[PDB]
Order: sequence, then structure tokens, then C-alpha cells
Amino acid sequence: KLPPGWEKAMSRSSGRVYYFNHITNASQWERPSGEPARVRCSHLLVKHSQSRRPSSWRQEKITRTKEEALELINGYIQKIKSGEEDFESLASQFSDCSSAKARGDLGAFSRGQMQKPFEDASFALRTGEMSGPVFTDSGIHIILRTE
Ligand SMILES: OCc1ccc2nsnc2c1
Ligand SMILES: OCc1ccc2nsnc2c1
Repeated sequence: KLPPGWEKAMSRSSGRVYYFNHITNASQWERPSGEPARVRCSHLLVKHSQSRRPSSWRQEKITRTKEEALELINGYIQKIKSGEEDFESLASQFSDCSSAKARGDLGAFSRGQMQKPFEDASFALRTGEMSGPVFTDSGIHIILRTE
């Protein structure tokens, strides 16, 4: 009926239906449109105190909580979806991954090289699509599939 991992849902404030993808954690109002060896993604990582390495080029000692980290991710997603800010601009300034220097880009990759929730989401995104918050041992990700 619907593409991989999508379900119908109802907005709690509106009452109108919307669509949600439990693999990528994306949500939209529109019924989603319509697998390759490799995909190409960029991402924005917000680490927290339980990240595998609680440190980054932005902070020698990352001390925020997972909940605080999720709030930061949600903020960026709002600004990206509203158009006030571009994904590349926010990655470049705020991602705790060193890939921030490259506007968040990671290159292309196959299944089995990335952490699994990141890989599942990356491969479930269509080209040009953004994910919701995705959780890994590194922290909370916003993923943009570019190829
Ligand atoms: O940390 C992994 C990673 C991957 C791609 C990059 N481009 S620039 N810095 C990078 C870092
Ligand atoms: O996965 C580690 C990694 C991968 C690609 C890179 N380009 S430049 N720095 C990098 C680091």
C-alpha cells in the first residue's frame, strides 16, 4: 500500500492524517512518493554524555544529556523545514562530527560500513529526502541522502 516503513497517522492538534516512517523517523503531510548498492548522505550529529566518545571538535567534553541533544536536533529540523536555515549551514556550524568541515557530507557507502540505524535510515531515504532524529552510539543524527 505504502513504501517501505511508512504508516498513516493522525495529527493530535489538527485531526488531519499525515505519514510517518519508523525507519527514518520522517513525517510529512503528503502521501509519500512511489534498492541500490550504494547511497550518498550528509549528516548533522549532536552528541551527548552517553555518546561512544563524549567529545568533538566543538567541545572537548560534551556534557549535554540525550534529552537536551534531541531538543537541539528538533530545533535544527524546524529551521531546515521552515527554510530559515540550510542543512549544510547547520551541519557546518553545529555537527559534532568532523564531517562538519565538509557541510556534513560523508561520501557514498554500502550496507555494512555504517552503524545499523544510520544505515537503515540512509537506505530508506529517497534521493533528496531528510530523516527525522536517528539514534546511534555516536548520538542523534539528521541525515540527508544526496545520491
Ligand atoms: O568522521 C568521518 C568523516 C567523513 C568524511 C569527512 N569529510 S571531512 N571530515 C570527514 C570526517
Ligand atoms: O570514516 C572516516 C573518514 C572517512 C572519509 C574521510 N574523508 S576525510 N576524513 C575522513 C574520515
